[PDB]
Amino acid sequence: QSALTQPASVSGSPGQSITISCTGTITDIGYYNYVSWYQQHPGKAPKLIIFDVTNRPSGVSDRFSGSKSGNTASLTISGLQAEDEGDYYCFSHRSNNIRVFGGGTKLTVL
Amino acid sequence: NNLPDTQSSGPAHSKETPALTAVETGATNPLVPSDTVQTRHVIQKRTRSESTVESFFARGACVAIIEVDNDAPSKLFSVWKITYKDTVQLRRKLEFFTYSRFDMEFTFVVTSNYTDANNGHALNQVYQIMYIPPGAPIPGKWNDYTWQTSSNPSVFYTYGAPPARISVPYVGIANAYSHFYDGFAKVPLAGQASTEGDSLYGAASLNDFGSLAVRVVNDHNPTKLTSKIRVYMKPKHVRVWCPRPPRAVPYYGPGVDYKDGLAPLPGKGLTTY
Amino acid sequence: GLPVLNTPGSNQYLTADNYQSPCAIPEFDVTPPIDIPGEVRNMMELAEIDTMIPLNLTNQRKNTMDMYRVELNDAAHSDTPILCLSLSPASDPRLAHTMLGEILNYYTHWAGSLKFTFLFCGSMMATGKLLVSYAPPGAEAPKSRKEAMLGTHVIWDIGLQSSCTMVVPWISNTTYRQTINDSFTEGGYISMFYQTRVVVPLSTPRKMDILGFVSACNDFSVRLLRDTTHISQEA
Amino acid sequence: GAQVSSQKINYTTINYYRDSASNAASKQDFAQDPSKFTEPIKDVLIKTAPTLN
Amino acid sequence: SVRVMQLTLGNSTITTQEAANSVVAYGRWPEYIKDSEANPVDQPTEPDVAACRFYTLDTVTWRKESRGWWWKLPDALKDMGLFGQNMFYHYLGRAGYTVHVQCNASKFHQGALGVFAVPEMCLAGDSTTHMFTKYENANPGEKGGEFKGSFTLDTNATNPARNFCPVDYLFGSGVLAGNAFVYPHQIINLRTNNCATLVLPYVNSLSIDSMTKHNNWGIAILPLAPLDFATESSTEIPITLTIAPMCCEFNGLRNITVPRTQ
Amino acid sequence: LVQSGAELKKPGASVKFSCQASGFTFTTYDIHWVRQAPGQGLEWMGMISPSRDSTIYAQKFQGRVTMTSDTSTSTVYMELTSLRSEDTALYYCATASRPSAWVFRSLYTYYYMDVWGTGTTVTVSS
Ligand SMILES: CCCCCCCCCCCCCCCC(=O)O
Repeated sequence: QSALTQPASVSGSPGQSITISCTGTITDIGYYNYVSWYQQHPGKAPKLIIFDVTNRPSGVSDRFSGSKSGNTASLTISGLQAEDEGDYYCFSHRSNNIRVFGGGTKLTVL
Repeated sequence: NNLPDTQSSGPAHSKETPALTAVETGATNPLVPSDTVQTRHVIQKRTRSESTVESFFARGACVAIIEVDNDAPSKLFSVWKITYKDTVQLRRKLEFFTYSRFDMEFTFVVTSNYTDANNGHALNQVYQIMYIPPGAPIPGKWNDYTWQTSSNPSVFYTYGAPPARISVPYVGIANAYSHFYDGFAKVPLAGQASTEGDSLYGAASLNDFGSLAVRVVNDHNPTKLTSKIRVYMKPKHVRVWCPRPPRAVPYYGPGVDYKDGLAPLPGKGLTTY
Repeated sequence: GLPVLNTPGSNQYLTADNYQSPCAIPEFDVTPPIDIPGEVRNMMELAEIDTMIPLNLTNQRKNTMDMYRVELNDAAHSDTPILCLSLSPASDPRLAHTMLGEILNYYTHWAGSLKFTFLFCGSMMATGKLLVSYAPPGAEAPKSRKEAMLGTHVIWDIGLQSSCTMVVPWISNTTYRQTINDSFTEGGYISMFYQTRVVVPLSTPRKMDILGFVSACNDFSVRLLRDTTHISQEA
Repeated sequence: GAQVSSQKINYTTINYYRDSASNAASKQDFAQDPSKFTEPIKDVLIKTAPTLN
Repeated sequence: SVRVMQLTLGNSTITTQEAANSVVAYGRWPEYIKDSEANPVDQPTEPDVAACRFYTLDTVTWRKESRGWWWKLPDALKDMGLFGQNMFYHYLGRAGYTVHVQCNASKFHQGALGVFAVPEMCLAGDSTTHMFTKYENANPGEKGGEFKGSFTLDTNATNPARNFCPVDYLFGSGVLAGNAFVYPHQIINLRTNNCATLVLPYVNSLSIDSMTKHNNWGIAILPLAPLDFATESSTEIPITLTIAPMCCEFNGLRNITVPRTQ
Repeated sequence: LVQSGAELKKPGASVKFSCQASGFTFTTYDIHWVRQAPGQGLEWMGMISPSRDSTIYAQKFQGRVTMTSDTSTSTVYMELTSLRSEDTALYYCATASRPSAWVFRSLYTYYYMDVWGTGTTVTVSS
């Protein structure tokens, strides 16, 4: 598996709600609570949007939310706006003490 | 309790041969010094009271070190999943046996310190140690609604007090605590994909006993204070049920895995004393 | 209120105390116990099990399965020893990592007799005789059969019953011994010698193995709990 | 309703809580049974008899 | 005399003439669930002679260079007749075992095997990732698995093996192999006995358990002394393992679980 | 404050990255290295911990990379011993300073990466 699986692209209209999944395996998402999400725009350094599961850094708006379902995790953006267009990366911790990023998801606003 | 007395023995010349035996049977040859040498009568006053399993386990062992801060909004609350497996000593003592059943006496030793010089001084802090049973909600912030603790047990500790103490009963869903579990949580079935049915080896329940959530109840002082809560775990009313050899190489993870320290014995010659 | 006076030792935490404490899960319905086989009530029940000794321990043999095998052969008779041991069962490296020695490293003081049980793993056509000796301390450790036969010894005849037990008797100046390799409470010397030789016919292997076992007797006891040096945890 | 037990001269214990997990450990029940690990044999051996193998 | 023994369990009979005295593990014969210990409410099936009989596992070859062998119970009987069918048709199952190991050699051979019965015989993995061994390697069936002389990390990150790597002096679990004698055991020493018999009760922290998920007993056979023979080229002798489940009862009948393989 | 050293090009040969941070974050926090090929996404490269002189490398690059520290000037270095054409990527220096609430093992705090540097493009072509 190595890298965590993500859908390549997700599309949504303004004001709708989207869910971006991140499916790993039993040794990263299914074992640890150390699952995080990042947001990246072109040319920019990535911005942390979710750090623990269900928990947001200060300054991140309340329309970003996430949850675990065992071996897979999700990021929900509710009431989509045009500034949310960008690339979203899943992140997790493996039990051999390596860290692993997801494959990314280009979210585009219709 | 008393040991058997050493009985007096004369010289033997007999068909009875207690020295010869058969370790192929799996029986230990149950000899005394009376069977192989001449012995005098000795009334024995030693006892095995300190070698009982209750005496073997009646000590408090440090199991976790929970860091927490009092700070201007970095770690304002901390959660620790309850396990003995991350400290090696109580783990090795428990892993002498396969199954166990005990009541448990938690003890919390709290220490705190300043972390900067300039920004004044602080009043006495109050610490909340909330038990989260598995399925109760984990806090997202230090001032979340989860700290209302309507059904969760919760120790409030004042700094400078004696260490807080909690008894919990035998909470296991089985009839004994399983130190070792030769199995899986799920069986992968034919026709399932590679993303389904996988589970960790030896894992059993992934959240067996829940977690402890630690916060400082006070508002922030202008200086950052950092506190460490040390959790001390002492078994009582202990019963144990299937003896195992003790661990010889360093521990690696929650399971029985090893990678390093695989040469535990030193070099000594065959005929040197 | 009742007039009370706080004694010294108030508000301490002693890690071996026996006090009562409040319960965080009151009125809990405990799962009832079942009769699982094998219940241990004393750790000295486990010390009485015969447990194989890493006797050999040389540089080509340590930390392999060859550490347990001592090699005999059908060579001509000599009074040089086969194996040697000190009676320091928690601090001799041959004896420390036995189950007896692992229980003993959790304790500071030990007393009682020991059983040393040796198993001959050669052919049925191979027969021989052996001298297993125990020398109480205070003398030069026995380097020949002629010295060791003055001590406590058993003559083993290797016949149909493949195993022999040498009971090391409890001979000590002190009621207990220190477990930390101190010369005041040293236990003495254990060694094994050929008496005659192992005689082997034709079309039979000439090299043979002997495996050793250690266990405690019913007069054995320990009395001061302590942490081991065998386990550690890096940062 | 106190419990008086000999220390080896007496000492007194009173349990103050309803939960049995709250109790102190007793200085008691020193019994042992080593035969199930050291002699777990179907036909009972006698140590002076020939243990054939 | 004690060397000669006959075991009869449900139209299977084992006779031996050079037995050591058999081991009943922890002094406890196998037994059915008493009413004071029953967890499930449904009526158990007790297959009796259709399941409580000796099955012969596949023969392994002892060599001078060989390291040792291991099996899991009830996993090694998952294809053995109506016991395997009752195991895969029911959620919960419980059985004791009579374990018979057969290894015959001449009076001019030498060597000794320690046969160990281990409750909850966990085995160490092959990689830096903890607890990562898959079901298909931890439940190998009647072919069992082999101990190894040394530890070896799996360096493959793309297609990891997810296997066991049981080191023989570390007994697969990080404990000294000489200290494995506190488990119920017999020794097949070739000059005295040619067979070993261990009767194992059902040992668990529950009165009944999911047999497809969990293995109660492991059988480990280690050469304590290596096999040797006077011929200058080589030698091999067979080892046969014959197991009868005992006091079988099963609860929770449903459709058949077919587990994933290879 | 996190600074990243320049941008580079050469085929074949070794390349040394440099990242300098503030003294407090150098004293307390671990530094993580992340690379990103154009349009292909983030790849973790490893960790250097100047608080306890320890380092971890990712399994794709474990033979190739090496991290060091410069304690008198709060600087860490990342050296790739050889270069391939797939290594044409934007590279990131990151500081882990957002603490997890969950205790790592039972004795340590776990930190997520939340401060990211300006970065360094390296291209490997003739
Ligand atoms: C306020 C403090 C509350 C503490 C709650 C403690 C939860 C129960 C912990 C039991 C630990 C049992 C250890 C044995 C586990 C096993 O090896 O199966």
